[PDB]
Amino acid sequence: SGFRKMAFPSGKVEGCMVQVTCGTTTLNGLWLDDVVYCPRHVICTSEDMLNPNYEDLLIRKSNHNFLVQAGNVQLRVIGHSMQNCVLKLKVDTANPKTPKYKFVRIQPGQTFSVLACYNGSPSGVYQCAMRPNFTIKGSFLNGSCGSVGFNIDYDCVSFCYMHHMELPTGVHAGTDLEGNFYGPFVDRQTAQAAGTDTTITVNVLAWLYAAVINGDRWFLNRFTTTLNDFNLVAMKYNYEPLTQDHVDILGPLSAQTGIAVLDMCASLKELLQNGMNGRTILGSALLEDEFTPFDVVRQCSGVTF
Amino acid sequence: SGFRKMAFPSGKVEGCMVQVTCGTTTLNGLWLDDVVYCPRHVICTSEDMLNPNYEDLLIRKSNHNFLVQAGNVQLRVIGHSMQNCVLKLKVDTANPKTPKYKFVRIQPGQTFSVLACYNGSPSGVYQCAMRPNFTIKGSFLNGSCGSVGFNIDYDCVSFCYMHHMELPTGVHAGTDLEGNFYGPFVDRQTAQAAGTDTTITVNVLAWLYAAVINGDRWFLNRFTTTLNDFNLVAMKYNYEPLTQDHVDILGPLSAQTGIAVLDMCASLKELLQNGMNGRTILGSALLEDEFTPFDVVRQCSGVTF
Ligand SMILES: CCN(Cc1ccoc1)C(=O)Cn1nnc2ccccc21
Ligand SMILES: CCN(Cc1ccoc1)C(=O)Cn1nnc2ccccc21
Repeated sequence: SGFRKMAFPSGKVEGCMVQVTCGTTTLNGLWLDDVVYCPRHVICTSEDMLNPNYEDLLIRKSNHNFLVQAGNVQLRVIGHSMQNCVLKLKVDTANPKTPKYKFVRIQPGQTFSVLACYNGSPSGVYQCAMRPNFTIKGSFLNGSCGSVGFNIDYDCVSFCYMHHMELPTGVHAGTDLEGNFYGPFVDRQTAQAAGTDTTITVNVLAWLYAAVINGDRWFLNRFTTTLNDFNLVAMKYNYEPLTQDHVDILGPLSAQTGIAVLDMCASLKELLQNGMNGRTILGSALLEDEFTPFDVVRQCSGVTF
Repeated sequence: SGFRKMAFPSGKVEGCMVQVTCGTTTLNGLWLDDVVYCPRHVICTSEDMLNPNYEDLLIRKSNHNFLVQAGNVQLRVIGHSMQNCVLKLKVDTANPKTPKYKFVRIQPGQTFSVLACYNGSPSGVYQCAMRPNFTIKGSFLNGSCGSVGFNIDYDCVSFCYMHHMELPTGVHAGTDLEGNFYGPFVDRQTAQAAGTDTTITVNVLAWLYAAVINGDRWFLNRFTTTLNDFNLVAMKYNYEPLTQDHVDILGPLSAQTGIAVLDMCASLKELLQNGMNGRTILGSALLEDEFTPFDVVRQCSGVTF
């Protein structure tokens, strides 16, 4: 028992991290097969960053301008291409450490692990969620660009995120591995509206189930509710609307605990309306929304990779 | 910017995990050089667990009774020895994936990363602290025994924890890698008092510094205090006493922020006496004590391994 904000083991991804240098700029790249993926703003200078013309900047670059280093060994760049906001550098050696992998574009509310890297070397790993407004609340310093987010399913790494930018608000923005930003964001050093964020309701409910499984019981009440009544409350507290698809994905946790989903919604309603009276749930004094129902089932069933 | 509960990258440790089977019992082992380390209770049966006579149980075992498997490959056991509460199985092959490593016995209040494993396969990684009462608040299911805790300093893994037991209270207990339990605990399936726990004061202060560095400012006040006055408050709220050694290790964070340690103590005093009035600090509505001052400096300075 016990419940922790658990990340995926990072070894499969550590073996794919490289350093990419273009001019004075160094950031991280992802080496899979014979391609290295990195943010295209590696080709910018400080004069460039308010509104870089990436096409013009890249035209001035040749294969030999991209310095790619994996630990101590230098990789030979034999082609380069810009896809959306990422650069793809073809190298003459396939990464011997390439795992089975997929590129996926995740949905808001889904979670993933981030391997924070600097100069191609991993620094740490942590779990987070893609916010409903397509930002992430990460821990990134300058030089972390090109760090990636991922999930693992048995032997397959699904890469879903590459880090590009810290907004002036201190939240983080990035792309899928085809270089498409999540959210409205562009790779320019400008103020950029993220728009209203909300709490991921289905994840809060999953975490309340995790709490019950692990012995925090005190918030269970004598009440039930309806999906309409609950969603009127959700709207008032800037929670995402709950759908039947969400109720369905919570089914396994309902079955394990014997607590119907709408009964758990009624417990959440009371917590929203009354707060926690200085109590805690799973070591938290707020309602946690960074565990999906599938995260709770894995951590509670001990799935390995 | 941003601040996360970050674990060390786990790849170096993943390559050391094996499965150890003795009879019907399977748990995890740690393969370093030509020795596999695992909890000695792998040799118990359910009849045994209220008070196992480990010496008598081990005398009935031979090298060929210990089944050790690294992924798909079987290891050949050529010796066995019990050291305190761990078994050391000498194997005929050195682990080709052995990192540079040390065994360390950590102090209460220090933090480390746990690689939770089942059947020798890693499941997830998370950061935690050794409580002042020598328990840990982990996430462990049956079969996780033998999972290890560790820190990394450049290329060297310092192993500090091996998981043995879940107490009836749902908290966790284990040993250093010489098999000595942290705390008063014994490897028997019994109720065992953990004794009074306390909050790790120097870590809470480090985290308040991390908050200031990252822009949470609201709890800073016009006040200061003394070490005596503060420690009278610490005692009332079951916080560890603060010493000058703690003030000294907080020096770098004081210097970075310009906030004297005793001024930050006065902010913490007011939070303890008044609560947070429904506010949050770094995404938390409680005072977080699982970051050491050295954790905060790394995460804020971007150290890699
Ligand atoms: C310098 C590049 N830009 C802006 C940019 C320019 C073009 O496209 C995006 C970043 O925001 C890089 N970045 N990413 N995470 C960070 C965390 C702390 C400090 C900087 C950080
Ligand atoms: C079965 C062995 N014992 C008791 C024991 C017997 C001898 O020495 C210790 C454990 O508590 C194993 N254990 N460790 N973490 C757990 C988490 C959930 C369930 C069981 C768990």
